[PDB]
Amino acid sequence: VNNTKKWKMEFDTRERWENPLMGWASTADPLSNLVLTFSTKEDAIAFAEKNGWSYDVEERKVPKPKSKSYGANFSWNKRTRVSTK
Amino acid sequence: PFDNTTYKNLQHHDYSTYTFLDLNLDLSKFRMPQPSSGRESPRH
Repeated sequence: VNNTKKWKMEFDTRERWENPLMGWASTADPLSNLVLTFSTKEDAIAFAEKNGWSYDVEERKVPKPKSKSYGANFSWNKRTRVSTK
Repeated sequence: PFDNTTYKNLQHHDYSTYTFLDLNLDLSKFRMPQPSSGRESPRH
């Protein structure tokens, strides 16, 4: 989970086309490789508003706290028994 | 009388391949009724 720690500002992807000579991915987008890293959401929003970039924000999706029990693999009456191990 | 010279466990020379399972089938009539978990299997 070490890549899910920070906020990122990317941009909308533009056209990549085939180079007629080699088949390489030719672009005309200067901001195609520009990924900015921010500690919080508000830093990224302040930096987008400071530079006039119209932005949109997705919220941080954490995994919710799971309820784990190794003994639940071997219940007397519940369906949560394992049939193999 | 007292005897300490012979081997009294000579029964197992006459056991066949179904001795254990026929003994379990004989024992099946004596036993208490089994408990139930309330479902037919954990996949039910």
